[PDB]
Parts: sequence; C-alpha cells; structure tokens
Amino acid sequence: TIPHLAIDPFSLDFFDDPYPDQQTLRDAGPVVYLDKWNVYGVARYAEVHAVLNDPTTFCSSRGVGLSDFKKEKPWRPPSLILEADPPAHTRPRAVLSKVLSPATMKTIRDGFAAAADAKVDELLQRGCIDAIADLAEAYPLSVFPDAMGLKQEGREHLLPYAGLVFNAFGPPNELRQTAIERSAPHQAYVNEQCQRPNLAPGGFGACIHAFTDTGEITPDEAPLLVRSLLSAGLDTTVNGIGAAVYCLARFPGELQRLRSDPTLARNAFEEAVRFESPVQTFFRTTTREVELGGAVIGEGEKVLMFLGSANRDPRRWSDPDLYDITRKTSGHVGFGSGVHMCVGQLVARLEGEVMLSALARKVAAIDIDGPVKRRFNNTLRGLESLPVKLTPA
Ligand code: HEM
Ligand SMILES: O=C(O)c1ccc(OC(F)(F)F)cc1
Ligand SMILES: [Cl-]
Repeated sequence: TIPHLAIDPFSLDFFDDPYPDQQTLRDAGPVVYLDKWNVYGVARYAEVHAVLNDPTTFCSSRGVGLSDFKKEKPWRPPSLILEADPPAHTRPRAVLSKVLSPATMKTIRDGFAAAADAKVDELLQRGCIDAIADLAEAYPLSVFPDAMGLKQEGREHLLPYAGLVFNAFGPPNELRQTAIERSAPHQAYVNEQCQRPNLAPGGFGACIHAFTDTGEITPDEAPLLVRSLLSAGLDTTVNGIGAAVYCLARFPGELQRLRSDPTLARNAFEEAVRFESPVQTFFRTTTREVELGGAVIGEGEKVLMFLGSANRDPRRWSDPDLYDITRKTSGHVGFGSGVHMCVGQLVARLEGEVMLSALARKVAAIDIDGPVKRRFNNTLRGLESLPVKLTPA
C-alpha cells in the first residue's frame, strides 16, 4: 500500500538539485517509505501541514532529527523548546515569545535597519562582492550577536556551531559524523556564553535570564533557552537572506517590481522563504498507530516532513516554481506551523525586510558574475558562494 523508494534525501546529489526527486516523492503517494533510512516520508502540502498540526500523535520529544531519543542518546542535552512536547513545551515557548516580541522588535528595528543600509552602501563601494560571505553572512553577524548580548571574542564559533546543529538532525552520514567530530570547541564556547554573567544588559540572553523569576522558567532552564537562540538564530537568517538575494539575482523582473515599491520588501522575503525553504526538513515520531493519507503508520516511527516540497506542491500553490513577490504567501510551512512554528519569526522577518528594503532603495541591478557554489547541510539549503555585481541606483 505504501510505496517504497530508494531516494536518499540527505545525499549530495539530492542537495545539488532536489526538485525532481521531491516531485517523485509527492507523486508516489501521500505517504512513502524511505528504505535508505527506514523512515516514513510526507512531501505534499496537505500531509506536512497535518503532521505539523497534530503534535500529540507526531511528537517532538523523541527528537526532530532521524535519531529517536527513546533509542539513542541525544548528541547534546535536548532543547527545552524544539525537542519538547506540550505541556513541558508551553512555558519555555511563552518565555521565548515574550523575549522576541513586538516590543523587542520596536527597540531593535532602527539599529537593524541602519546596519542594513550601511552594509549595502559598503558593498556598492566594492561593486563586485560575494553575496554570501559579504552580505547574507556579514549582515546577520553585524546585528544578531550584538542583539544577543554576546562579547566580541569567540563569535567565529557561531556559524560552525549552527552548521553542526543542523547537520546533526540528519542521518549518521559523513556530513553528520564529521560535524560531531569537530564539535567540542564550538559546544564549549556556546555553552559558556549561555551563563547569565556573559550576556550583556538588555540583550536577548539577559532578557531570558530575567524571566526566571515569574514562575514560567527556573534559573537552571535559562542557559538552554539561550542555547536555542544561539543554535537557531543566526544560520537560519543567513540562508533566508541568501535565498532572497539569490532569488532577486535570478529574477530581475522581481527586483524591478521591488525597486518600484519598497514596501513589498517584507513579502519578497516571505516568498523567498517559501521558494527556497532554507530549513528543508524536520522529523516527528509517532506516539500511536495512526492513519495518514490512507496509510497506517505504527507507533514509534519516524516521519520525515519535506517542508520545501510542501512549499512547491502544485496541489496547493499556483506556479509553485515561480518567484512572485506579490504572491499570497500565507500558509507556507517554511517557518513551520502550529505550536512549534518559528518563535523567532519576527526577528527573521525584520532582518529580511530591512535588508531587502536597503537593496530596493539603493541597487539597480544584481548580476551573477562568477561560479555559484552550493553549501551542503543535512537540514539547511543555501549557497557557499554567490558572486554578484551590484549596480547602484
Ligand atoms: C529565515 C529564518 C528562519 C527559518 C526559515 C526558520 C525555520 C523554523 C522552523 C521550520 C521551525 C519549526 C521547527 C519544528 O516544527 O520542529 C522553527 C522553530 C524555531 N525557530 Fe526558527 N527559523 C528562522 C529563524 C529563526 C530565528 C531568527 C530564531 C531566533 C532568534 C529562531 C528560533 C527558533 C526556535 C527557538 C524554534 C523552536 C520553536 C518551538 O519549538 O516552539 N528561528 N524555525
Ligand atoms: O532549540 C533549538 O536549539 C533549535 C535548534 C534549531 C532550530 O532550527 C530551526 F527550527 F530551523 F530554527 C530550532 C531550534
Ligand atoms: Cl551544545
């Protein structure tokens, strides 16, 4: 009843061009079995959305990577939010929601926008730049560590640590094994920065620790919640902004529409998140036997959700393979859906908006002018290098 496929969604060939295999996964059936890793897969929008929105049946506390925490030791102590189910999930989630709230966004928006404008002005002086290292990486590095309250020393550990976290959700392939082999110095740095004395006043980290007297979290929960922001808060935005710039570079007609109305910046970023889906995949684990799209899945089974495939499913989207900055993007699953839906989405959207606004106002053309190099990661989709020429407006 359930089709069995040999596709390895964590192979370099798949990462290099996932779209044919993602159509094969969608068209084989609503539920497939991936023989390579002994997991179920759902690649259509309908089933991905259904799984995300039944956290009781499709839980997160047994891990959202391939590894089942009931069978293996987690590579690091479980996240108190990402790798927790209700009710344990609920109060840590509420704390992060209030730490990354609209009021916080109002306090940081002016500085984030000034840094975006400054970066684009700087890049225009150089003309030919690498849109990854010099923009998608450089801009988040210029605002987010400071917004966390991190000291300057050791920030070079942040992107390596994030690459490790996202590789570690994958199966035990070479990408994951190599990441873990090199992890010790990055874990040491990150864990140390999570302690209250090491987080500067008024930043996200200090605000988490300040919430430890309301009865929502205790002081011993705050370091791991800081760890969540140091795991998820930087490399995601790097690949979100990189996706948006890559989209504008490939689709000059959409850059031209964005220039003509810079208030489309926020939706142009949201559409880039749908179109590229920088966070490609997450797993759930079934807590009971369950019927999903005509399939009977037993208890204790891993289910792989293809978020990027769901965001390209023609059953849900018109012209899914087109980048359209005025698309009605509401409902895409690039930030997830339901109780775990990205708690940092207001930070991600703020960064993406102000960067695309700066480009819209200052840049007339974005032309790829060198070899494009892809970066391979078990969970993240994005580029290693994107050489572009920026023409000033
Ligand atoms: C374009 C940028 C981003 C994308 C595409 C993205 C994607 C996602 C997705 C798909 C989830 C759902 C995980 C699941 O269902 O298991 C999630 C959750 C989460 N994200 Fe984001 N994220 C981004 C930026 C950020 C930022 C900037 C932060 C923090 C500053 C952040 C922190 C988190 C946390 C802590 C969770 C776990 C929430 C929970 O389990 O309740 N993310 N993200
Ligand atoms: O809590 C954490 O450590 C954590 C780590 C990664 C993560 O990934 C993404 F969902 F994509 F943002 C979310 C949360
Ligand atoms: Cl760690």
